Amino acid sequence: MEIQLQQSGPELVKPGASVKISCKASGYSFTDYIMLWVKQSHGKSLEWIGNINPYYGSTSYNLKFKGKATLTVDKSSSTAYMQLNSLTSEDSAVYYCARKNYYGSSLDYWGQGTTLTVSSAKTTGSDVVMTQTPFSLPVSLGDQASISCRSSQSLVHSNGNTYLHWYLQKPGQSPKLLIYKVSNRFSGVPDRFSGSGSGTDFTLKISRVEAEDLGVYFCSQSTHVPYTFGGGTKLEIK
Ligand SMILES: CO[C@H]1O[C@H](CO)[C@@H](O)[C@H](O)[C@@H]1O
Ligand SMILES: [Mg+2]
Ligand SMILES: [Mg+2]
Ligand SMILES: [Mg+2]
Ligand SMILES: [Mg+2]
Repeated sequence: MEIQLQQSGPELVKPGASVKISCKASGYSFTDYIMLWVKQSHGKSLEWIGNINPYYGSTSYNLKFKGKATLTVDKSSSTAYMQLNSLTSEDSAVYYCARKNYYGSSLDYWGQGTTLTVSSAKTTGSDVVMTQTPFSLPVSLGDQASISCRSSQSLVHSNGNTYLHWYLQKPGQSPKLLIYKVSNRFSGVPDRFSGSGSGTDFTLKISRVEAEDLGVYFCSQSTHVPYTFGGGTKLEIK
């Protein structure tokens, strides 16, 4: 128990059917942290589905998923749920659940993810934009990487803090928090990583790229609602 979010297993369902993915929490006070859900279609970026306050059962969705996904919580068990209705081939993705803290309003803990396959086969406006540049970054190891992230609006908050974070997602893995609030390294994150920038400009730099660092980097803003993610920047070797 060190903060674990264990989601239910793979799903193969029939179109028009419903599924109900689960996220069992442990290692922390379930009721003291907001649970947020994310959708990631193959090769696509992260889509905020919506979040729930396990404490009240209060929710807020991404206009896009409202009426489609239903978030619930079972306090007596520290398990949060997301139900999907009228399933479509388009809902075939990998869904994640993640805890969002308050001090940095970043997603510090993610579940392993739940792959959903919708099929009849029986075996397998005003939202803030985040633009990541470049799309892909080929390097030779020991090389220095420098990724940039730009938002359509300033990300400074009334409190004087800027909620821009960097997540890293290694192949087949769940994304993970690297840097929160522009330049703070998350726990266990090496010093070769270092964020910077202000208002609308932000850059992630990796002085020395290493095999453990390859994967896709996502910046995300949360000083505005909804929460948005950059398209992602893939770091791979030549
Ligand atoms: C939910 O509490 C958070 O509200 C907004 C996001 O909605 C954040 O930017 C702010 O810093 C607070 O930590
Ligand atoms: Mg709503
Ligand atoms: Mg509202
Ligand atoms: Mg503060
Ligand atoms: Mg204030």
